[PDB]
Amino acid sequence: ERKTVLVIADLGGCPPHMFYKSAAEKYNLVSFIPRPFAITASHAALIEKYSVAVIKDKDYFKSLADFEHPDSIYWAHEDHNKPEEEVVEQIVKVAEMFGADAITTNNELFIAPMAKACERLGLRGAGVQAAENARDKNKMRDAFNKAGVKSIKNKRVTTLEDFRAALEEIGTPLILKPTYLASSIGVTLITDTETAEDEFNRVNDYLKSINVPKAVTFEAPFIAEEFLQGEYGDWYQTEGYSDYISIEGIMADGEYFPIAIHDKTPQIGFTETSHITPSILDEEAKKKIVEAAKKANEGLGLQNCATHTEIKLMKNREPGLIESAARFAGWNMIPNIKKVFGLDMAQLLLDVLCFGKDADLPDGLLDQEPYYVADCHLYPQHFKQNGQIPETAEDLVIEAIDIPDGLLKGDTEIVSFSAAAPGTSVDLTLFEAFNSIAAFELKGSNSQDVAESIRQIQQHAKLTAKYVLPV
Ligand SMILES: Nc1ncnc2c1ncn2[C@@H]1O[C@H](COP(=O)(O)OP(=O)(O)O)[C@@H](O)[C@H]1O
Ligand SMILES: C[C@H](N)[P@](=O)(C[C@@H](Cc1ccccc1)C(=O)O)OP(=O)(O)O
Ligand SMILES: [Mg+2]
Ligand SMILES: [Mg+2]
Repeated sequence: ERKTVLVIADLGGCPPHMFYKSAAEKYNLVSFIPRPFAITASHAALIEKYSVAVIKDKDYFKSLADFEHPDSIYWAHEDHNKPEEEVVEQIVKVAEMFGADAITTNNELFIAPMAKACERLGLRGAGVQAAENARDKNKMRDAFNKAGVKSIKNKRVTTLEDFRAALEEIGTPLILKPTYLASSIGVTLITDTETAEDEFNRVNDYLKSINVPKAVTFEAPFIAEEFLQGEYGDWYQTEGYSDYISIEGIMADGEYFPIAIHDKTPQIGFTETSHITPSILDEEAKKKIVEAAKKANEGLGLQNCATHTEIKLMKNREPGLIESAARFAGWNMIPNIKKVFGLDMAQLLLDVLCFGKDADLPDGLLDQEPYYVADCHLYPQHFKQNGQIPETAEDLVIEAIDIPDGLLKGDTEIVSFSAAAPGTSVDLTLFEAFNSIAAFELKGSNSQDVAESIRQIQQHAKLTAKYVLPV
């Protein structure tokens, strides 16, 4: 007989078009929406369809205009001002209110509060400290160093003085990033000491302007850290991928169960472009990645959750840990694992949260892909790179994006292609990762052909649009 799962419904992780239908199959869902403005019209519709109960924070609603849902949201550009403890209390109350058996979220930002609520209720969860470890990058990097994985120098940074010391201890090149966000927001590579101060002041000012719930707490706002150098040629046998991978897994009563590795196409700066399900890497490479992710996620002390772990492919086949999340990967990675292997990770997670290791957990990475699926985005920068939009262009207005015939290698096909709606206005001022202007899916028998098709589409896609220039 059916169990009840509290989902903290917000942006990120497993996309609504899969999560709610997958969850509802065997579970009664209660949906808590702490941030009603973060819910798209289509997300809203899926929430009500598949939920036995829906609870929104009523304090957001002040007039009729508050009840409108946007068509598209990438990052929620509005304030949520409740302290962590108050958010925790809200989760526990909604859970008691409805007799919840489990709590899950797809949202990075509410991971730590969710953990506190779970343990306060005797339910399965990330573990209080482990979730903070998977959310505060200073704490994260520390746990990584103490675990058996590749260690790097790192330091907490709050003030300019902290940054200058960090630049003295650790050298050029160094990674400076906010400790508590996602989506590569604020993540900066400093390569020369002569303009390093200016860059820190720039990113410090920039950070103050990012909308984030007050419930996200942190030891220090920045981490300064060694840059993890990749060696493509030590890992991949063909071109088309990149220096890094993610690996998706599940933690179950403290044990790491790897599911799938994703290959990647080169990012734009630190903005991601494509994910390929599954990885083409050999069995020896995969084993190294799995070992790193096992040590890292167990090193965090994570108890019960989905896992999204990013790894830099370094010299001598050494896995370098970028970051790990106690939640599902974003974009279509989780649905694409289901298309390729037939495994529904959303159902698997809830099964683990309700039954522990009694769930149908795979031992080792899924294998015997019948083919490869690519999740790909296009950005204004692609159209600057290919000469269609000049560098100083302003306020792009997109009519259409079309893919010319003849760009696909081998048997690769376009399964779906979706451009921004005719007439949408894109602010070229925004951080690139916020500005996807098309999404497409590729399928093929041959990974290299898939990746090469991606590069071709990125190069040759035709934009129909208008932009502004100053005289
Ligand atoms: N120490 C590092 N060495 C090399 N690259 C890094 C490092 N930290 C971050 N990056 C790059 O920045 C991207 C985003 O940073 P990340 O640590 O994943 O934070 P988030 O994705 O949560 O913003 C990574 O995918 C990686 O490409
Ligand atoms: C694909 C990326 N690796 P991601 O999964 C992107 C986050 C972004 C996100 C968007 C809105 C709210 C929370 C997270 C997400 O979609 O959940 O994690 P990270 O690598 O950015 O940390
Ligand atoms: Mg993150
Ligand atoms: Mg990341």
